[PDB]
Amino acid sequence: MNLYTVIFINILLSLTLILVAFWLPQMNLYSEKANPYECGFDPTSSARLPFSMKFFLVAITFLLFDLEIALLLPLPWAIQTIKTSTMMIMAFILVTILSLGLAYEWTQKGLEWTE
Amino acid sequence: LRYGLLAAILGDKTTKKLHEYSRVITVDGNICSGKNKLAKEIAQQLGMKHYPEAGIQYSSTTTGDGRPLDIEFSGSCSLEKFYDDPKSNDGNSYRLQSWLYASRLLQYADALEHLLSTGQGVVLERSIYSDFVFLEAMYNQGYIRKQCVDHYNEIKRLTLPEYLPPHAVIYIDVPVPEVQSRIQKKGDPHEMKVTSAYLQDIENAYKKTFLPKMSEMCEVLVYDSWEAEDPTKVVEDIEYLKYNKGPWLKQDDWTFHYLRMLVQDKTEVLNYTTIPVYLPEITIGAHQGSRIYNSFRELPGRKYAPGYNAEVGDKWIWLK
Amino acid sequence: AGRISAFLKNAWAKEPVLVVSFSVWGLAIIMPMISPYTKYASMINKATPYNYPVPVRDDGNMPDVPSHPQDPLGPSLDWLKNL
Amino acid sequence: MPSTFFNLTMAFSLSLLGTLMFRSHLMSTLLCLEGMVLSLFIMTSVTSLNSNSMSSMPIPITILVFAACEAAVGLALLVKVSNTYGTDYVQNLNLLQC
Amino acid sequence: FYVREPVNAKPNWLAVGLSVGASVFMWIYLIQTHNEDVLEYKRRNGL
Amino acid sequence: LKKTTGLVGLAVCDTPHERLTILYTKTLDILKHFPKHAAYRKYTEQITNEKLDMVKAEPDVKKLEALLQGGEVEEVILQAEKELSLARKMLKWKPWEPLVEEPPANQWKWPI
Amino acid sequence: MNPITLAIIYFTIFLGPVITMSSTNLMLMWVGLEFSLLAIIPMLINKKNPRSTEAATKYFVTQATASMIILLAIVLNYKQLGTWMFQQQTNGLILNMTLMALSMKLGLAPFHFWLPEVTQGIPLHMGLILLTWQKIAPLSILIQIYPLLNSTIILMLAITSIFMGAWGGLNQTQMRKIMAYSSIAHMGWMLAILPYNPSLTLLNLMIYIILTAPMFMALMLNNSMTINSISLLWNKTPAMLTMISLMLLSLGGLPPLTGFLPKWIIITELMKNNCLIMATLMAMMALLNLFFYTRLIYSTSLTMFPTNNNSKMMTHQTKTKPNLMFSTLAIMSTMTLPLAPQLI
Ligand SMILES: CCCCCCCCCCCCCCCCCC(=O)OC[C@H](COP(=O)(O)OCCN)OC(=O)CCCCCCCCCCCCCCCCC
Ligand SMILES: Nc1ncnc2c1ncn2[C@@H]1O[C@H](COP(=O)(O)OP(=O)(O)O)[C@@H](O)[C@H]1O
Repeated sequence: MNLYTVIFINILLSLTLILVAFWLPQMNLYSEKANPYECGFDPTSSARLPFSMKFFLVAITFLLFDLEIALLLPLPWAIQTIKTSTMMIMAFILVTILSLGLAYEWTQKGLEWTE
Repeated sequence: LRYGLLAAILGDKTTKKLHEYSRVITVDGNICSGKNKLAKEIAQQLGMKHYPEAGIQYSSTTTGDGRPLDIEFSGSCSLEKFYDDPKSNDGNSYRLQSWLYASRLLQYADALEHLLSTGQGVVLERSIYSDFVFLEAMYNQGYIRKQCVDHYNEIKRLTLPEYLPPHAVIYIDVPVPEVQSRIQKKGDPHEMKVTSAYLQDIENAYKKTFLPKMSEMCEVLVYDSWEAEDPTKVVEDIEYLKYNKGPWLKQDDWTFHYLRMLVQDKTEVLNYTTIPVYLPEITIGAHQGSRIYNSFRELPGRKYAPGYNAEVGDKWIWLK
Repeated sequence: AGRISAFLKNAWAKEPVLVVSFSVWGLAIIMPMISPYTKYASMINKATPYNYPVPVRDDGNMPDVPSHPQDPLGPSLDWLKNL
Repeated sequence: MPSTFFNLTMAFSLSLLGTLMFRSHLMSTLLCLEGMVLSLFIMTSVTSLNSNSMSSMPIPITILVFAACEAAVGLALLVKVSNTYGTDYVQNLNLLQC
Repeated sequence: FYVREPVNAKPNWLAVGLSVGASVFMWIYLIQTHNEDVLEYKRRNGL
Repeated sequence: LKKTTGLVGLAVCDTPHERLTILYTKTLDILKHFPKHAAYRKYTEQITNEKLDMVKAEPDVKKLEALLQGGEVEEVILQAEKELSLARKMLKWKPWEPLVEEPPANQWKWPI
Repeated sequence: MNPITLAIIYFTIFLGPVITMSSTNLMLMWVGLEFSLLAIIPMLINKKNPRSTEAATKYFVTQATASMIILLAIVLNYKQLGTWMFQQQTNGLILNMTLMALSMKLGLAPFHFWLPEVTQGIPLHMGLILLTWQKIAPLSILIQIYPLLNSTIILMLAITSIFMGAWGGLNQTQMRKIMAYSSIAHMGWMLAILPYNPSLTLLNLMIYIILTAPMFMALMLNNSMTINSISLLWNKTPAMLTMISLMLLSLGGLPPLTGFLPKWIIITELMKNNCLIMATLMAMMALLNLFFYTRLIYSTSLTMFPTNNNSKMMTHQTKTKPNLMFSTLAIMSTMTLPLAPQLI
């Protein structure tokens, strides 16, 4: 509850600051300043076509690691277990197979911007 | 060992074997335009070996005793019967050609086994990719149906792109009234009595199609009879040549291994040549075939695998 | 050696990152095996009484800690102090 | 607790009702397949968190390491659907029935 | 004469001793395992 | 024995005294199909037969440079195989042909 | 493919069942279905053509939804009687939606429309893994629920897999779409007898795996995915016809061959449990599962279709067939009927 008192505010501090930006400038919107930019010319294509990225494979290796990062995060509590020898090893096993998984891709030209 | 995959891991890597002259050179031309003083003397001058023209009977020379077998076992082609009497309803014009494509392909496959092991080049002559030249020459003139040209380019679509290009083709043009003279000055009656329009559709079907569509995947050394006929200056242009522009350089060892297991298994080299597209020129029926398959295994020496034939030696016919 | 030991010299001049990583990797697992104080991590972490220690009931047995905490018997860790 | 799980079970089903009716995109069906997972994360966490079954609390992450590894293999096929067609329409892949 | 020599021109003498010797170990362990058992079937109820 | 040329994309192409000889000897042969009276054949033979003798007598590259101007020898092999490519063009073309086709129609008296 | 990638993917395949087997939790038993789902897709797509991609998408999207519909039934069971097992007194629609999802992993009643489409447009290797090895872990969900399956819907999914796997197999010239609909027919036998002594569905699986594996491996030998291509085999390897005549007349169960054994002693367990009217509807349609094997062995064996002369080269170049994998699996089937009491 104490945080809702902080954060509904900041929406209003933003939402009250935007209504006083559209309804207090005296605008003159007609046709040719609303249309898109491309540096002083009429855009050839439609601005919403396939971009065809080139880091497509790295975006997935991130998509797999954000799990792996999440899969690390309980270590500050895991050290407060009584064993601290499986936590020792199994923390080496997770970080090692990652670097093995990272070094294989590093050599097989994964993070290299196909071109 | 049969090279498996263990051998690669155990160590038989092909890039480890590639020499500078480990290049599958080829040479192309017309029907009496060199290639027999030129294929030889590029081999002997560089170091690598020589495969001659794949005739009707290539598969019979690399198998068993190597003896040229009867015409019915190695096809039923009879090249000599083509020139003197074409356009026969007994389809020979095309049986002559689909059998050679297969054997120009088995030739090329049998090269890459040797190019990709004990690395030497291979000096072919009129390899796979210059095999359509006859067909267009044989189709523009009336010898083949359009219901059969499709059967060929089909097979080329299924067998070609698995293989790699002829890797710096060579060519010697020669004006078509001249090649007709070398034939007639070469005492064969069959190669004679050929239309010089069939030998103008041979080089119209070369410099319009082959030479342009190959000058991007590979390299071209377009010469003439006099730039050739001194076969050292053709070799020297091969030595001081800047190999680029092809699939050979943009691929790895494990791209050869699955191209090298593709090429050992000659059955796998030829599955898409035996397709059941039932054409009368190429379909032969059962009684014509069962007579031949069984009268081929009754041959004194095949009868069995290539190692178990007690009639031609094979002393350990009960263990090995 | 030379054909391995002098290869590390360029890999330390150029590529001077993987050498640290491949070292600190190999230098991480190896140190707890040659420590004097690694025994205590599973012990300093086992002393913490997060839950309440349930007492047993005296039945003429177990000459352990009597019904008195400051009594010299029992797991009296004077090793945590004076570490 | 017995007001959300009818409301989360009913959120699973709408996503199951969504990833069976398509709208001309393979990448909105893969997309509807992650909110399907998500209702099982939450309807598994709470059951493991009102029951105080901390021993099962390793499970809502193990479910979810296979929510992205399945999406990863899912996303990577679009690369091979696009590079044939470049459009990513589900109606465009029907040449298997032959 | 097989211009392209066979993969199997000679016997792969390991494969013989691997196959012959293995079978003779099978029997000797298959014979004893029966005799060892029938003899041991006769020490539970009678003969 | 040349580590890195000053130039860029012009590789070493070691074993000179061969390619510089394979090419000039090959111009002399792709010559001799022209007419003898054509002055291109007359002149470029006076060029190559000099350079061919300034390689067939001199084995050291660094001083050979000081005989055939065109230092950085490898830059000459680029030229030797370029003239070679030009004689072929000058063969299929007929530059030695008679005085110009369609002379000019008072085309050059400059001050207007 | 690179061996460091092959071994990892040939090993995740070896984990999927083996973790679906050696695990009582229905979460370990769930992931095992996914290791067998991730690993398959890189090898479906080895050619990266418009036939491999469409299969993998049609194999993935069709089969991840099932992994969720499974996983619902765990969580719905993790609440009720809190644990990670279908204990005894779990609710029906939890399991009738579980069995629903397995039937999508396997492909039975209308859940079969993805199997042939995927078993088509695929190499023959990796046609053998689906129909034989991917099928073992889903059943390991489904032997563990030995009782406590709805006897009603477990049985309509069988008959619907006898019909739809027999009516459909008639049309199909491509062998790969035939063997797909053989899997579906034989699963109505694996799946109808699941409450009724499922030591008979573990049987019909180990039989069926011995029948297909020679067949798919008999098609590797020449890469013939058409009736007109398996026909021209008397000219390539005529020595193979002696088995395929039996491999198929057994895989469509005729008595002297072992592939009638499962179709037979199953019916005994059906008759002996007072469902005298169901087993007939199966066995009358398992005969239709011979017509496109009768017709197929005609085209293959008992009438020499007209071959090619380009095939004369194939009579020079000395193939190599496997060893211990075909001769065993074609005599260890088709000649083991008298050892039925040892089977069961
Ligand atoms: C016993 C009671 C229990 C019930 C018994 C049930 C009946 C037994 C099952 C019968 C079904 C199997 C037989 C049918 C096979 C199909 C026919 C066939 O294979 O022969 C045709 C084929 C023709 O091909 P072709 O190119 O002309 O070559 C001929 C010679 N090479 O000819 C061939 O080339 C094929 C053979 C070439 C290789 C030589 C091998 C000869 C065949 C040996 C098998 C004989 C049968 C085994 C003994 C019976 C078992 C009970
Ligand atoms: N399809 C075909 N049609 C006509 N001739 C063919 C065909 N295939 C091969 N040949 C023959 O190949 C021969 C090539 O002869 P040539 O180049 O003089 O020597 P080499 O045979 O050593 O290459 C020619 O006689 C030509 O007729």
